[PDB]
Amino acid sequence: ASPFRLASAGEISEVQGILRTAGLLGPEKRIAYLGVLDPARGAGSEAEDRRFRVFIHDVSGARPQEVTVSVTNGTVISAVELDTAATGELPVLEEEFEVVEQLLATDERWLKALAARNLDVSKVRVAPLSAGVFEYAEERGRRILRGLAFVQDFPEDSAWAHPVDGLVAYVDVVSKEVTRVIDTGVFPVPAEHGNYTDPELTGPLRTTQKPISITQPEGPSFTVTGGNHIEWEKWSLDVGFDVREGVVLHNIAFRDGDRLRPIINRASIAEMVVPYGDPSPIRSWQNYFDTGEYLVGQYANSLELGCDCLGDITYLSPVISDAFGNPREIRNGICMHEEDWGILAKHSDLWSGINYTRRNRRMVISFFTTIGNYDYGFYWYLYLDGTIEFEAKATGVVFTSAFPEGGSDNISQLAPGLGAPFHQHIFSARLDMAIDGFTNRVEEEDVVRQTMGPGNERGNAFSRKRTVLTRESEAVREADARTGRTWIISNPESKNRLNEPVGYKLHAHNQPTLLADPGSSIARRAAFATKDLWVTRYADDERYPTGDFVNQHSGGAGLPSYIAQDRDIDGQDIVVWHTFGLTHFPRVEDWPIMPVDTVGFKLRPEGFFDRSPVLDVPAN
Amino acid sequence: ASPFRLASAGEISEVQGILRTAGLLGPEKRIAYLGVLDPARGAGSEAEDRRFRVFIHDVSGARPQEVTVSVTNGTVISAVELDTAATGELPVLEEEFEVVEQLLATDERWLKALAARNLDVSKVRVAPLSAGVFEYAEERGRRILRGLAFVQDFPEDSAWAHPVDGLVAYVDVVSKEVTRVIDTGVFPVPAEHGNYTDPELTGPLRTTQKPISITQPEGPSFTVTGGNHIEWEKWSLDVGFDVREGVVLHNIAFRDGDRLRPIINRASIAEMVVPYGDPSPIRSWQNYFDTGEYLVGQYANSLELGCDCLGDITYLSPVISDAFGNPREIRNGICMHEEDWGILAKHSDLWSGINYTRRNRRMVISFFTTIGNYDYGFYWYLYLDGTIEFEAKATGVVFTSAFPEGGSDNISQLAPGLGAPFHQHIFSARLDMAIDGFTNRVEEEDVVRQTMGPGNERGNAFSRKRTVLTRESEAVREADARTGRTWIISNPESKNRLNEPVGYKLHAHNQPTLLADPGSSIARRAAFATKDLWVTRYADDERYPTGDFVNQHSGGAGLPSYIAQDRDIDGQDIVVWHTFGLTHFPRVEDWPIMPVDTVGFKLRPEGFFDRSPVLDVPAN
Ligand SMILES: [Cu+2]
Ligand SMILES: [Cu+2]
Repeated sequence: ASPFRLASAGEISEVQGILRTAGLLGPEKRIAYLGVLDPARGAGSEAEDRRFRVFIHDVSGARPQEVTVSVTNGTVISAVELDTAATGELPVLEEEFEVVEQLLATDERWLKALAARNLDVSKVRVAPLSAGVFEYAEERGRRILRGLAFVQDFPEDSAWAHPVDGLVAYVDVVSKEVTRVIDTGVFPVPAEHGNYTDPELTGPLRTTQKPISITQPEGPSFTVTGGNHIEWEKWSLDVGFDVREGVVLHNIAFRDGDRLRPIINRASIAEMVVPYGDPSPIRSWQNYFDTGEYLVGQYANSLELGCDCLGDITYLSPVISDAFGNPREIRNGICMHEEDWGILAKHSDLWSGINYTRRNRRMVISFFTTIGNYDYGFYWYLYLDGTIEFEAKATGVVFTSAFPEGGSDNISQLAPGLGAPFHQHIFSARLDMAIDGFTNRVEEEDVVRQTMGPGNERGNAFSRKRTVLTRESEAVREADARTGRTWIISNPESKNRLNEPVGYKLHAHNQPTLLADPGSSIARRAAFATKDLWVTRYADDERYPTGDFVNQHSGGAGLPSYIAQDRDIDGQDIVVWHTFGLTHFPRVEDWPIMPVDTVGFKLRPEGFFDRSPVLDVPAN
Repeated sequence: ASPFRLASAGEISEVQGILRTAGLLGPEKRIAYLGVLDPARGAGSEAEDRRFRVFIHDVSGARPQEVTVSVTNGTVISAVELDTAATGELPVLEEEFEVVEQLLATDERWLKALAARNLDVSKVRVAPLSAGVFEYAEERGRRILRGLAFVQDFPEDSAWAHPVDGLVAYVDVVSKEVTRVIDTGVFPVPAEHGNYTDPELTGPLRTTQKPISITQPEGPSFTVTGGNHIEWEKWSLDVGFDVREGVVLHNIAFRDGDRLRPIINRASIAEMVVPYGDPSPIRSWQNYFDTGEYLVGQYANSLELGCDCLGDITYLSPVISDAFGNPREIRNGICMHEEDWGILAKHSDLWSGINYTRRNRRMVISFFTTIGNYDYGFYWYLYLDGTIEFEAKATGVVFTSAFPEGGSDNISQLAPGLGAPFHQHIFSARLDMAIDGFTNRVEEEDVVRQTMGPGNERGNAFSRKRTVLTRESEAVREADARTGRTWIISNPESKNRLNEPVGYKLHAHNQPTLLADPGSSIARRAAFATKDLWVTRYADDERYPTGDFVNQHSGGAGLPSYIAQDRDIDGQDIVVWHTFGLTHFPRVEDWPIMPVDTVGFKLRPEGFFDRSPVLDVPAN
């Protein structure tokens, strides 16, 4: 009867019934977000209260509502009218994707622009892109999408190969009006196709790959109980799923002898931003918060055995709500399997004659999502030795433009006339820490160079230093690869047998953070992305680094607002927010469909155990 | 009849015969190094000349010799007497390992030191450590090893758990004399054992791991011809083995349509340094060049199926020479296999309805070596998409000391009284580039931030810049993770279909480089380790970043000497030397045997192909 179980179809159907009976879900209403709430701190209240948070959009133009319901008692707990001109718009609705294209196909400004290019309107696909906040005063308080156009020569053609440059339009999707059509000039529409299943492009398929067969003759080493509770090789955790964040990990704990030791209370990718670095007015507004604006969980793929997931695979099929409150299953949306991971430890000793070798393994929990041209894999790994790792795998088709004549400093050429603007993919991991319990602190650890001198006569010594972050106002930290900078999360009140506080070390990849000018709109709205590491004091309502309503919010919400409270974080219930990402200068090899690139982070124990935790691993 | 084939037993036996007949391999002589020479530039000389380089040590104290022989003609090509006080000593001989311990067991200064500690001399193991170059004038021109002591309570005990601190001795191994015994004071010998196969330490072994079965029902997708030539998924290369460097990769090329395109002429780990950061006089001299001083190839493990290498494995068994010129096979010393590597590319398109997924694969070529307490895995990976990656896996037992009372800034405590000095493991990859041929150049590529202003009104733009390295004097480069700095090796004379030079991008991990003071002995001898990237003009005799004779060389040889020639490298036959390593602050979890930690680098194509090279990969 776990309070962390996945939402079921019945629960979502009950939410729909509660909302209807209360007068909050009539025919003009649409569910823009629905998700279970985590239990409050202190689950000592016997019998859970399963509560759901709902964002309700109104297609007639009335103010949207934030609603909290209790499925256990069948009641609405609170319902607030939202002022979107102040606190932001609701997430983009799937049913609004196609509205941008159909409104434009009857606008005389759009039709004139296509006529000048000799384009047939029935072939022109329009991408529904989030709008952000810029200089247009008339957009404040309106639900706006912007559209960029692509030509599809036939229904199975890859539109991405034929961008229509110099053209962009703004659309009010509630009142169904085209507010602006901007035409800066005619660019040739790149003519080459990018159809990666066309034999004339692929050539004959290779016949040289022989099968790799991965099987587990006795089944997998993990167990799944209660729908979503996993036990594997001393690890214990609950796999949750949220329509906004996707896969969420709860209650990550490690069985050290007879005691179950907490490590991480909740782990998630709480935000995602893709800023574009092309100064053209056609695209200079382009930034997508795939998590906060589009909800990456609702676009999760059904993963196919032997193709997306290879081996002995256990699936979860999470349930989300559609825009009317009906339950919708994402079949095979989450893959879980263990896999071989090479040598764990090895030594051949000259003096004792003992030869020792052990294999490593990792548990894999993953899902894939597709938002327009992009596809992202999210991978959580648990290792035998206590290491936790996250990996994002980026692929799909690159977003394209024309490639200007005479060149560009902000676009690379993929094909004759075909460009791909420079951009970043930046992630925010939110790690609600519980190292051996909830009294935690973070230290920044730097390598220390020492000078040749007395007490260091041969000039060989080096050391390290640790700086405790004591208040939120000093807990906004930058990477420093040169000094080997890492961060340790420790529990000052739980000691290992050497009398040191137990800890975990965060190892970052030290990739560049947000490159946009600090005075830009995106730097205000994506402030979390300007620094590598933030630490806050836990609070129930501080869930996203960008705030609750990212769509068309003017900036400053989320982490900078939280940090300003300057709360005590030295030995407290704390949350670590780690920013990491990829800076993408597209290459020719990324076209017409791009090979996976990856980024991530990991946490390794740092005096958490009293000795290696994998001494009891057998030889096999 | 490849000139790059592995040396055979017959060839080594013929070298021994040639050397004997010439009067160069009498009973007082020992082969300290023997290896095949690569062909000269321009193999248009029909019928190869298989030539071998040999370092001949003389145990009676005569000057050592460097000898080059031609096995094809049965002749000595050149023989030079070496002046070791000028150009360095020969590599450590395996038969000199045990000499340090036996000389000390009859030295009255050593015996007195053990008596004060109540240690039984028959239980005291002495590690034969390379000496380096410091203040001791009497060592110039002498072959010296230094010894640190460990107690072995019984023949199967792990001596590493019982370091004898405060004691060190220097030994002349040719004249068999103890030159110095230094006793700075008594430390308790840590008492806890570190026996990781002892049930009282491991507890009962886990019964929860079920088997993972990896098989290839039709065999592997690669072919091996001529002993060591590999073809796999458009890749082509020769796997070489050198007693000093270990696994060497030759002639890495990629089949792009009908043409075979060179990428890398020769790839190797050309040096390895492990500097210790403990200022105690007992250990402040401690630096090991495992490659240059000990020769990591001669310590390669025989790798066991299902334990070290899992799957459908093809083995190579390289042949090296022992100290008398007899051939010695390292059975199953090299593992090669392919393995599954997750998603290669994936896209689900909203407009075309096409769902596309492809798997990735990598070819693995690896060996493991053991030098005293350390064990290192060297892993080369070839990927379907043109990526080449190297990974070093570090494990074994950490080098120990006493942990001082009152603490230390340069040692961490692993166990009551047991310390592990801080240290680094730093590698030098030597990449003789041949991107589409031999006319290559290197550019340093940095991310460029742009200011909000005219032509960037929304402050979103960012760019990149590339700086060509034109002469060796400007080709000593530092990492800069903050600006995303990478290096591109291109061929200015070979263009892709977009009229840009073809290239490969080097992605570093940006870990710290050598931390020792720049005035130290180790900074002079390991100068390559002070910078991340060096580029030289190819020359036949510039093989190692530290020079040919690293043992007891005073400093400056190798890369700093090469660089000083200030040769033209803009569109020339060039060599890239990349420094990368791990900075190791040992943790409790590293004891009593440490879980693998890793470091490496990779190279990805950068406009080398005209589109993605994996369009022809099938679905499976
Ligand atoms: Cu990208
Ligand atoms: Cu180490």
